[PDB]
Amino acid sequence: MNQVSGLAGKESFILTRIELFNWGGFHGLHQAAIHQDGTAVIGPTGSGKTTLVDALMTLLLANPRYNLASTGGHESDRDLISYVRGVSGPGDGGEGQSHIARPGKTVTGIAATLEREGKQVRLGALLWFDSTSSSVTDMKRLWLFSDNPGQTLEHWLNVYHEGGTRLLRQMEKEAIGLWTYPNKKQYLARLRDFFEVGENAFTLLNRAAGLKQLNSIDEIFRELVLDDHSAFDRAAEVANSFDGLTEIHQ
Amino acid sequence: QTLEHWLNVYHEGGTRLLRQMEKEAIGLWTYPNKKQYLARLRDFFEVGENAFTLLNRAAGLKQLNSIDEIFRELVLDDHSAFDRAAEVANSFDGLTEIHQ
Amino acid sequence: MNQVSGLAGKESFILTRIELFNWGGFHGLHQAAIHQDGTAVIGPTGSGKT
Amino acid sequence: IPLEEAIQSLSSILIEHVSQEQYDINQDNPFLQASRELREWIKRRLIVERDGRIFATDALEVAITFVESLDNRFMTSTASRLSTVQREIENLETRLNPNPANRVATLRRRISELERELQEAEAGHIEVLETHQAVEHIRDVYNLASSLRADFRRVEDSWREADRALRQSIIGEQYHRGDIVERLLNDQDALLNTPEGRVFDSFQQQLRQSSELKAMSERLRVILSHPSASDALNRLQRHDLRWLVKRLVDESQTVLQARARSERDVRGFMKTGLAAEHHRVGHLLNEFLNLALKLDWQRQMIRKQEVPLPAVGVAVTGIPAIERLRFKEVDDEAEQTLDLSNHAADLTQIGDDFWDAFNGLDREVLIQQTLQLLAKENRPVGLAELAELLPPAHDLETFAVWIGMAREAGIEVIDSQREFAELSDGEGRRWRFNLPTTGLESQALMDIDWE
Amino acid sequence: LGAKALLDPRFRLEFAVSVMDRQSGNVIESRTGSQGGSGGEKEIIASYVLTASLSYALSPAGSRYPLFGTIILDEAFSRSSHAVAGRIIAALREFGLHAVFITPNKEMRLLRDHTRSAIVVHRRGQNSNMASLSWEELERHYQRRGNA
Amino acid sequence: LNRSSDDGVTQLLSHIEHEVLVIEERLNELNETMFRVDFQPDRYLRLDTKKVVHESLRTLEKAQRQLNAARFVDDNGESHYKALQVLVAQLRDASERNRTLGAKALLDPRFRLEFAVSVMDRQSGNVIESRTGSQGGSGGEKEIIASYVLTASLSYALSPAGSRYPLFGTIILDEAFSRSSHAVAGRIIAALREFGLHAVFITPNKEMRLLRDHTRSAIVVHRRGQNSNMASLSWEELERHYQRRGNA
Amino acid sequence: LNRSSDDGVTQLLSHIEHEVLVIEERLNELNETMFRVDFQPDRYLRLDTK
Amino acid sequence: NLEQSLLVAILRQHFVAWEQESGTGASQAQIAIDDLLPQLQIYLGDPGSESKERTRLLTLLDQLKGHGLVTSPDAHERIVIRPIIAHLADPINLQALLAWLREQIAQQT
Amino acid sequence: NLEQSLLVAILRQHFVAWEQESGTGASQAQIAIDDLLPQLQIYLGDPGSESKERTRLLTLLDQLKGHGLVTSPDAHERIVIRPIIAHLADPINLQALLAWLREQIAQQT
Amino acid sequence: MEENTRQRTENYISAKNQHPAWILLATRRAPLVLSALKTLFEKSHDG
Ligand SMILES: Nc1ncnc2c1ncn2[C@@H]1O[C@H](COP(=O)(O)OP(=O)(O)O)[C@@H](O)[C@H]1O
Ligand SMILES: Nc1ncnc2c1ncn2[C@@H]1O[C@H](COP(=O)(O)OP(=O)(O)O)[C@@H](O)[C@H]1O
Repeated sequence: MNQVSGLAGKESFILTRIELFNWGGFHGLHQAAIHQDGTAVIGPTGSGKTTLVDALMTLLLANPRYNLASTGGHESDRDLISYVRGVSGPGDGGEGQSHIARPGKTVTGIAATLEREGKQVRLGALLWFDSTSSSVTDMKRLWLFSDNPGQTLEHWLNVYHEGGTRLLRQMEKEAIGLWTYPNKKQYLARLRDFFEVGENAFTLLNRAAGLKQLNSIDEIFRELVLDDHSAFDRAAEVANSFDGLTEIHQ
Repeated sequence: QTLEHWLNVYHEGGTRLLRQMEKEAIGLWTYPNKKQYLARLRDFFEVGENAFTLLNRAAGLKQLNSIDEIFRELVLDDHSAFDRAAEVANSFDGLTEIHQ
Repeated sequence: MNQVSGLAGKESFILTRIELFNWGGFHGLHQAAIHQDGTAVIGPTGSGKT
Repeated sequence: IPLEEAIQSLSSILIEHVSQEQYDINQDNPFLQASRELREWIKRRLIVERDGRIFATDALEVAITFVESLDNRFMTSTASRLSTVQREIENLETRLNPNPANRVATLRRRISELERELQEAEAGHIEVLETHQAVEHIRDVYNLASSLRADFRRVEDSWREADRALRQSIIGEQYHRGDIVERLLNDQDALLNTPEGRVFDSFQQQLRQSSELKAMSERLRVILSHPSASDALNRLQRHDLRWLVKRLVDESQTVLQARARSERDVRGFMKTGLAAEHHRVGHLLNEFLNLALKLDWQRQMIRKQEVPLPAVGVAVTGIPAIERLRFKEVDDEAEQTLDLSNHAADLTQIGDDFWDAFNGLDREVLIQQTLQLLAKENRPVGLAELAELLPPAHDLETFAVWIGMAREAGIEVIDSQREFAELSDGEGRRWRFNLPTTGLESQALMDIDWE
Repeated sequence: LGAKALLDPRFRLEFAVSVMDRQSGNVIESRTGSQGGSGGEKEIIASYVLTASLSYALSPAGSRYPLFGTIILDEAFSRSSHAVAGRIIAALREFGLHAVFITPNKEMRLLRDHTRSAIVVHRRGQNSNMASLSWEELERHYQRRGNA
Repeated sequence: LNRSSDDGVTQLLSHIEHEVLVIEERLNELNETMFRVDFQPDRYLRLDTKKVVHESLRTLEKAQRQLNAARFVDDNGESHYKALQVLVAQLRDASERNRTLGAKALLDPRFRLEFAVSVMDRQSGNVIESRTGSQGGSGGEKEIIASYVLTASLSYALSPAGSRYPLFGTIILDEAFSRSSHAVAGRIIAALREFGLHAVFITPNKEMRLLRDHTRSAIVVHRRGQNSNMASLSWEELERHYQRRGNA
Repeated sequence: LNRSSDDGVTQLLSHIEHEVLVIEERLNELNETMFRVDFQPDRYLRLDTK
Repeated sequence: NLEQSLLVAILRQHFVAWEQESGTGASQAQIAIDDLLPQLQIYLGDPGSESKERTRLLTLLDQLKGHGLVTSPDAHERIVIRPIIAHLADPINLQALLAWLREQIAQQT
Repeated sequence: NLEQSLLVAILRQHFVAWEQESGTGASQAQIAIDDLLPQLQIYLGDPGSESKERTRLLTLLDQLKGHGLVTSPDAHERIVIRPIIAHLADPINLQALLAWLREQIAQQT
Repeated sequence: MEENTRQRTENYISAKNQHPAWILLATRRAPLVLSALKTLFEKSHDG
């Protein structure tokens, strides 16, 4: 049933480990492993099962459809800051922030590890709030990529506790096969180059995560497979220039 | 009276036969147009049409989006006042035309 | 769990039987009772449930 | 009532009173009788139906108010009514008094009165209406305010008649544009001058300061919540008063509809800066229409008179050629008999996957059996030990259930150190499992609920 | 959005939901802004609200219990675990309804418990069939399948 | 007028047609990849597409032809400006009405062409059915086509330049089989295997029968109130034998 | 004109406001009905609007 | 018959009003049915049932379409006046009818 | 419609029979209500009463007279079959429907 | 509540057949008599 998965290992990387920390309700360290031939995930509804998937997907797209599977097609219900904050919704009208696990200055992290033919890749990311402000501009972050198993998220958290993120920047150069991008685009480009695949593939992956409602045979392609890239703004600017043209003609 | 009886009589005679047995029998009525029947349904069950309209759109609710969607779509009967705003603007335009 | 069902079937009308004929995928004649205490409907994916 | 609904509701109501045999009624189609009666009342101007709905004309409203003022009537010779009249007469006198010093003295005594009430209330000696007198005091405001609807029932009619008059007068050829604008302004102002006109105008002035109408509506909402309201008024009366403000607002819409309707035919008439021939035919048509009014339109035989207009656009058709005839086809005479046979299903087809689902692991029984077994074991127990002491027939789901109980009870789980177990499915194939180290304890586990 | 916000009444109002302790004036939970996210929580919340509204609309004025209680529910249990599916069934029963559930041959363990009958249907090419079986008459059939 | 010619409507329509041809290229290459697996025991999936026949596009082509005629007939550009004004007026009409399908036909590259799927015989290549087996989604049936096509496209897009296999095999599914029976989810996972995509499934303890077969480990997640924890569980088939000289 | 059209517009705005109040009252009515059943072992749901 | 003639008069008035806007122009002399009912209500009266008067107006319009003076209704409750009206409501015919009708009223006393 | 087709068929056969009896065009064919009603009820049955029988018979007779096939019954309830009947379009279809009718008369009894 | 609706018709029949005012309004000479009475008492202080 899954014997081909070994050949897929001979032809692809597969995620084997996920490490979290202070993510969602998963306070403190957490971990998990995935069998080579594929794995399931189980838990009573409302227990973080989609939370883990989102935690993974935050490392693969500029801004994915967080918690897509819940709605389907419609807007994402969550943002990075909420997960970094351990949010659990407005526990009361008074908004006492007790439902928020980490309203204060804290840290957060997520890590993934993949393997192809034994050789191992390792993603990563550190999110940290140095203040109680919960604006996206205050979501200081540092993505990390490495082809060496030696680097560990535990080690990254320990180094962060030892000193500022500058220590991470230094160990990036000290450590063989390691990278750190203060911005997401460099990281995403590095990933897509490593996998020789465009970003639209990862957008399609996020689609697949919460693959949901549709009406007919056309909708499959139109709303799942393709990227619309509709040129309506082109129409707007064309009309704008033609306005001046018409004024001149008048 | 059961569905079997209805089909049996329908074929045995013509459609005319149906409305004949409507008269002959007891506790049996027909409404060759749907609304005349749905009114009888709503009356017999003493519920406005909105109840059934909610029933049907509830049976398959799988979008199940934010609460606002649930209410604004399924729950509350539709009495938006767009056409009234249109009428008000049209009459105001007519009077402005008089003034012009 | 289920013991509140006593009041379920007292003061209301309940759907207890559906007779069908030449409708949809169900050819010929058909029937299906519904128990007044709660009835599920089960069939293979796309087997005439909806 | 939507008309299709009204027909059926009234047919049912008529079916009820078939037991009132002293009144002759049809006894073969209580549905047709309902529609015939509805039409009859339409004729009597008892009910006016618009947009497909039905509404009670003012005549029927008053007639209902008559019988309801028989035995089951409400009463007004009330201490509540006297209090109302006394207060409101004080108000009227004070308002009509022009001497500023007198108003100053009146306010100086009223302020002292309210200050004394404040002193009493601050002393904890607040006083409510005698809970029983509340029923009559609420019936008072209900009956008092019940007049407003009976008044708009006629404001609407007055403005409708004004609009109809403006129509039938604008036809007049003697009328020119300056006549029409003048007549519009005069008619509307004169209507506004009549008493009902001032009623409408005061209501309108209230809207400019909506705060007061909304405050009244909120207060009424509070009032009908108090228990005594249920005794004073049934659900219907409470339903009206709770939304009296809304029913007034909505009712005035018809007035504005008549006003806009008249303005429509003012606008459509002022644009008459025509060319020559159009100006000629316009005079012709206007004169003809002014003539038209004089006839008796209600008469059928007057109506079906034949005019002398010439035949233009004449068409000829239906040349009765014998060869045009064709005749019926019956050749599709084959009879398709009934498929009445019972095609009920036989379970033989049911695939084995459905049965496999049909044997879904029962979670709750597993919970109970685990609690029972760990009761007698009375010590920490790993999942492998649970499988050894309990065969997991349906396999994986059991491990999840046991670890779930562990987690729900706050039982520590060390995923980084492992145990193992061996098992076999229902068809005998062997399997092996890797599991985390953990220990179940009956006392802590049963200390919490389960589902 | 503006046109609805102006000339459509209901769009002027948010429709947040909240949880009230039976024996306390506190507000245990509210759900607005962020829509909670959980694929189950939303399912249970929407199902409960919709069922309550449906019962209220189905009841003749002044009656606690609806005159027409049969509610056809599809497999909205899709996002429902057992733990919340049970709550949905309990709630639906407490509102006086009678639910004819549909489901694609999955999650039948709790259905065996909280329902007393079922209709099995067949997919036979361009054809279908149906049969009304109680759980026990089906259990014996399963036993016979096990035997031979 | 001339400065707006290059940046005007004609260049936009050429860009849209180029996008449509890119879509056609993607569809063709995808359809090729479907020849590498089976949708049914003896069938493989094929993708088709045609140009939408909305009359709005036909009016647009008429306008573009007339603009082409007027772009090189000299009257100081009166006719050129007339045709350009007509075309830009239609374009603005579409832009304002973007939501409706008529405008989407013009401004939305996807709407420029309608799509279909064909059940193909793996052996002879003959057509057995040229569209979906359901007009609207017959419940889980629309899951079959949707998941099949999406997995296909994700595999193809995840294959490096020129590679027949995907270099990124770990698809992530959430609430995977929410509306699919066993006889459907089984084929879904089988298809995933054919395209060689390692899978991770999320579920609310549903369809455990199937996951017990078509996976080897499960990650358990549970929530103690405002907290949650996790554990990793696994299994494998022991090698000595299924059973002693018995069923396999 | 300043009278008639002003009257129409203000009336329409007030009608909208009263529709809003009706919706609010409907929410209260439903809240009452949902006091009848336990959403959770010791809790029940309630709707609030803004 | 003079009911049809009354509707003809109203239609002719609307037609000439339309012709003012763009001369003879096209044949698209459009009007909404809701505009006719207020006119007829004045002459034929008000039977107090909007639907009843709508049906009456539609019957008259059907008769006129039988005479070829009006298109059948459409989805927007609009109709377009056939140009043939200009030659049935020819000022000469209008004046002949007007004289006949004045005679009729004079006799009515 | 089938009723009219049957009636015209019976009148056509009667007319040709009469022309055999008296030659071509020698006399206009005739038939009374007395002979008519039994032959129509042979294939159509009882509509619900004798009054309805005669009502339907006269209705079809009037419609045929509108098509020019027949005259209205005289004071003695005797109609004249118009000679025009000899030039119908598709007599073969009439003969086929007559064959079907004469098969059904025996089949149903 | 609307259970009393069946009985209300009998109540109205009673009122019509017995109540004085209603019987007065149904008389062929109702307006004259009512106007006379109105005028008579229109000037009263008391009985
Ligand atoms: N970022 C968040 N925003 C809103 N609610 C959250 C968030 N994170 C957690 N929650 C709550 O904590 C739990 C997260 O579990 P989750 O996996 O998202 O639900 P599910 O099991 O249906 O996928 C849920 O009970 C959810 O209500
Ligand atoms: N217009 C239609 N669109 C889709 N399916 C249809 C249609 N008409 C009939 N069907 C037939 O009816 C069946 C509907 O499938 P059904 O079992 O009711 O959905 P579900 O998967 O939710 O159970 C299908 O098997 C199909 O054969």
